[PDB]
Amino acid sequence: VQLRESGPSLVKPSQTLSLTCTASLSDKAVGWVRQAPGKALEWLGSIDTGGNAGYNPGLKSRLSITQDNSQVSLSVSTVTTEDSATYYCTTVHQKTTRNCPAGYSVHYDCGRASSISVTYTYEWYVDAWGQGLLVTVSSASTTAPKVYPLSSCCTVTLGCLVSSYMPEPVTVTWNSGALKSGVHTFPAVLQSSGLYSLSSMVTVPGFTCNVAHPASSTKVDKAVEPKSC
Amino acid sequence: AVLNQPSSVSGSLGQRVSITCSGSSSNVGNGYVSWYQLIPGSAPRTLIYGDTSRASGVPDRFSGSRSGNTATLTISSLQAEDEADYFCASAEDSSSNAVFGSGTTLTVLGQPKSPPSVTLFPPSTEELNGNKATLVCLISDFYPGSVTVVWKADGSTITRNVETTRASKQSNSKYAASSYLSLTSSDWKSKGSYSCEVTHEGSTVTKTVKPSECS
Repeated sequence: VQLRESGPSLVKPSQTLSLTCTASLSDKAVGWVRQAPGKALEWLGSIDTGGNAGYNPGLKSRLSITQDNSQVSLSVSTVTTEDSATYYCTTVHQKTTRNCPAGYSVHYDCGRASSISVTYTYEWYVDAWGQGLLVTVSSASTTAPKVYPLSSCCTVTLGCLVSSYMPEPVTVTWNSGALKSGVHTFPAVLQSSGLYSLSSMVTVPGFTCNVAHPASSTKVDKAVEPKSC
Repeated sequence: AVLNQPSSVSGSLGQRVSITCSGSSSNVGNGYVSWYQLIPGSAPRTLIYGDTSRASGVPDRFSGSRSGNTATLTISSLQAEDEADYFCASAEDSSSNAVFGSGTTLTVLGQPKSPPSVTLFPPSTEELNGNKATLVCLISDFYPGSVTVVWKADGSTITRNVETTRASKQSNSKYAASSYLSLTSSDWKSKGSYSCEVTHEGSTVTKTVKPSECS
């Protein structure tokens, strides 16, 4: 089972943000969890099979979740600088069990007779998580990156240089996911001009990086080969 | 509106470690606490659901518990791959309203130190065609994560135009960092040797590039 999150990685302040979640989707509910950078996880909401949607009480007026029975869309209106977070789509299990003590006697519709109040237990846990999606919140400007191949001067070390771009993030995949053993993508550095710059090297004992920059809708493929020497 | 967790929790290698999730009667009082593990570079991992029930593919060392309004997560025989952020969560007043924990960072002590792996790349020919040069120095797989970086040009210490990132923790408990020397194209071919000197726990690793013998 897989789970993909789609949407814009950039949204300006005072603007509605809309995401979309697709997965391989009616056995369990679908939930949304966001994590502010350097903060705890934040429960946003969910929607079950029957269509019942639950929201976080602190933000219930701001966000809304729609579903088309296999895409669940989360819409948080009037974004701000505090909404910049990684939004995980998740399949969460929800179940409300009204419990009664020993005797097997329960009833609703407002020994057989009982004077013990009905206390209920709410079952909740995230079954499966998604890879995630970072949505940044700033006016700024989408500046695309320039990719340059990296090779030694003469194991063998190669890589790619994702230079001069904004805003974050950037996903660098080597060989469209085929090359994964030996790949190391470093975090970006913030230069004086205000643009980020990261690298992604691959170590070989004895090659085409696929750099994607979502804010500019950019997907550049760069072939890398060691120097002739 | 977040469940109280300890900020930092440190345990020795192979030893026990407990993480308390101090809550109230509406959330942890409802007997359905869940636990989650957050490893850098990976999607969050569901550890325990419903107080004591382990998830799929989680070892027996990860045991969950709760006494009244307080749930704890116990990690026995702690390893280096257990270093992560752990969060507790439970429903509150509704099956679709859940609150998480403040977070607990697990740092496992007793790990052996490792020297940094330094790699220095010259400016690409394609970038040199725009009258610009950027030297990329990549440092990876060093523990602990304190690394001091200095550049040199033919023995003379560089200071200007240098931007170095902080040590980011890798997936294997070790740390990584990068350093960039943005230069003018004339400034790249204006020296004989450029060195990325990396110092870590006294042991210094250095890589050197020479524009004359690098084509």
